[PDB]
Amino acid sequence: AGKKVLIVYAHQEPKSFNGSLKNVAVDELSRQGCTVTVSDLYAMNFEPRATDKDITGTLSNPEVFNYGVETHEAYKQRSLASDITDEQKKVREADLVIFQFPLYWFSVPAILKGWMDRVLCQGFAFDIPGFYDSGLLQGKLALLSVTTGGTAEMYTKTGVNGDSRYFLWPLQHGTLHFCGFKVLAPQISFAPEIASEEERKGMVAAWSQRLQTIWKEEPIPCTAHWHFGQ
Amino acid sequence: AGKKVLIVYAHQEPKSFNGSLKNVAVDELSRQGCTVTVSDLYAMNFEPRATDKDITGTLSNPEVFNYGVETHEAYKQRSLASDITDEQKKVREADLVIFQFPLYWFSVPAILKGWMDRVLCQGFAFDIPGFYDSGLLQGKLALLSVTTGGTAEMYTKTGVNGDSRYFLWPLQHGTLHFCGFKVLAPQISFAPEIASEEERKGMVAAWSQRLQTIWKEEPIPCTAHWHFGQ
Ligand SMILES: Cc1cc2nc3c(=O)[nH]c(=O)nc-3n(C[C@H](O)[C@H](O)[C@H](O)COP(=O)(O)OP(=O)(O)OC[C@H]3O[C@@H](n4cnc5c(N)ncnc54)[C@H](O)[C@@H]3O)c2cc1C
Ligand SMILES: Cc1cc2nc3c(=O)[nH]c(=O)nc-3n(C[C@H](O)[C@H](O)[C@H](O)COP(=O)(O)OP(=O)(O)OC[C@H]3O[C@@H](n4cnc5c(N)ncnc54)[C@H](O)[C@@H]3O)c2cc1C
Ligand SMILES: COc1ccc2[nH]cc(CCNC(C)=O)c2c1
Ligand SMILES: COc1ccc2[nH]cc(CCNC(C)=O)c2c1
Ligand SMILES: [Zn+2]
Ligand SMILES: [Zn+2]
Repeated sequence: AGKKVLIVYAHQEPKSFNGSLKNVAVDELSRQGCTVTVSDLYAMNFEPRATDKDITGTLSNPEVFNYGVETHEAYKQRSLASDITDEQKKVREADLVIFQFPLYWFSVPAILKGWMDRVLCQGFAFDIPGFYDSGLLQGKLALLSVTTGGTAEMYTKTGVNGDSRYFLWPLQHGTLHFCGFKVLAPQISFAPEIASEEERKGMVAAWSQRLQTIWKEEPIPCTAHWHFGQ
Repeated sequence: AGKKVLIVYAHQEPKSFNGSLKNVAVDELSRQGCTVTVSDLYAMNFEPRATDKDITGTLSNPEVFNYGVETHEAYKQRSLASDITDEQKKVREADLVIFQFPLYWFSVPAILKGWMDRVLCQGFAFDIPGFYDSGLLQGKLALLSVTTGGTAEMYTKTGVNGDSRYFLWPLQHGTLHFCGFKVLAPQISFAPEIASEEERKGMVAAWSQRLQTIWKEEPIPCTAHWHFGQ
């Protein structure tokens, strides 16, 4: 309690394992007295494309469109599309942002990549200068709760997919830490489609249990060493 | 006889540096006598979201929607949406697929992430046991031509962003190699926005020149060692 959480959720099916992980997070954080908001991207038909429709005012350079430049100015002028502004309000108010999603091509599903691309604009999430430890979302926590098709064994240094931490780099470091977030350790629920009932129920309960003490956790040192080793 | 190339292009502005790199690739490959096709994703208003609209007719399990299962079965039953099958035909016929895009959050812009999520479905691009070296698109070459906002120095092992090979992992290994592609060395045009006209025309010319001998290149060894090792 005394804390606000935003869950950005990317799964098409409410009855899915991802849906269960999202719901147990809402249930537990709600039980604790926290304020909780969920952005259910597919239900919202969230727009993933970075286009000129994201700026409603006079463009700074109408001859040659540069998304980064135009959205940075639009942010400062308050002429960004309202769907972006609505997400920014949720992020600005949140103390913790949890991303719940199935891994798609070692990354986030495109609808969620679009949320990253359009919501975390210059001026709001970072500035130049004003990134990594000086990012604009400093003071906030972020956590990736991911599900995979591959087993934990396949996601090891000697497994076919390499260690799971490798694919986390662009997301935890390149995006979240870049914007100033401190990153909590990822929650990775491996191969639920293959797992049995005991195992699946076990994974949901492990997440619920972890959430009970989430406010006591320290963030990870989001560095190349943590991700790649040596 | 001859070679066929598909360029999957993701930039909103034809006058952009990315647009110029795409245009010189078309110009040079065409000059060589190659068959060239371009999927200009923003112009096509390409759908990035993975949804149940990607399957036509009736679902294999209309009670609990599973995107991966449904698209695998739709591929086998020739029931995928036409935008997806149109892209699959271009890929099936291509000997080389060049992805041209600006780096967005250490990855591809969401519209291109959506093309990978929706076009590279099970049965078409990979299956059990067709993945990595036995991926279904084996025999085809793939190449990432990326532009960045960050300078080359920032993308060094000890630079703030880490080595560029770190972010290439999910794309080169987790996506392209996984589907069986032999991956040519990436073309990285660092910070064209900061560079001078000469450094610019230079980066373009370097890409045009590389394309002159693209068919003589050998694929990189797509391994954890290549991306992280020393
Ligand atoms: C485009 C695409 C790209 C992909 N790329 C990758 C990749 O790069 N790497 C990778 O490893 N995988 C990849 N995958 C696989 C994907 O990550 C998995 O399919 C996904 O993570 C599984 O999560 P889910 O919620 O969809 O599972 P579900 O299909 O929902 O399976 C979970 C099972 O648990 C049951 N369940 C639900 N809730 C509960 C509950 N409360 N208690 C007990 N059981 C419950 C369900 O009914 C179901 O049978 C990809 C998939 C697609 C479609
Ligand atoms: C959502 C988002 C997220 C991002 N995340 C990242 C990230 O993770 N890491 C990162 O490093 N960067 C990131 N960026 C920055 C992005 O990668 C760069 O802005 C992009 O790569 C620059 O390419 P461009 O084609 O848009 O450049 P342009 O701005 O189009 O640059 C071309 C410039 O060169 C001039 N020019 C002169 N000669 C030529 C010629 N020969 N051909 C063409 N133009 C010429 C043009 O007139 C123009 O001014 C992000 C940007 C956005 C919007
Ligand atoms: C259903 O669609 C997809 C699409 C792209 C994918 N990449 C990887 C996997 C799962 C692979 N796990 C195992 C070992 O079975 C995958 C599934
Ligand atoms: C790493 O993440 C991002 C995200 C959005 C961005 N927009 C622009 C840049 C690059 C700016 N580089 C310099 C040299 O200052 C950028 C980087
Ligand atoms: Zn970091
Ligand atoms: Zn590889």
